[PDB]
Amino acid sequence: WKGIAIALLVILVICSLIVTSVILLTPAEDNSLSQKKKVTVEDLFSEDFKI
Amino acid sequence: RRRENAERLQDDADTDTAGTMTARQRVWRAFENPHTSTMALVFY
Repeated sequence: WKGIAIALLVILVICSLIVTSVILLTPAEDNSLSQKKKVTVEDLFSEDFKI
Repeated sequence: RRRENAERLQDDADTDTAGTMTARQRVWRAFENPHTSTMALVFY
């Protein structure tokens, strides 16, 4: 009565691996912070922007 | 006393539950009781 439980364990772990795969697959997130300071008032008169 | 002894007699007719062999309803009853077949228990 234990081997049937082993088959149940293997089918449930197959299902769980499917769940983990879809968890890593469907939400293909990407933050891409690109944290650079916004242009301030003095920037137009900063020497860097002095064309 | 008689209703007591009829109470212990009504369930004495539990014989229809005896020997996926008859129809779709057969496998239905098979997984209704999760000890008849290996599929029933694993599903349960």
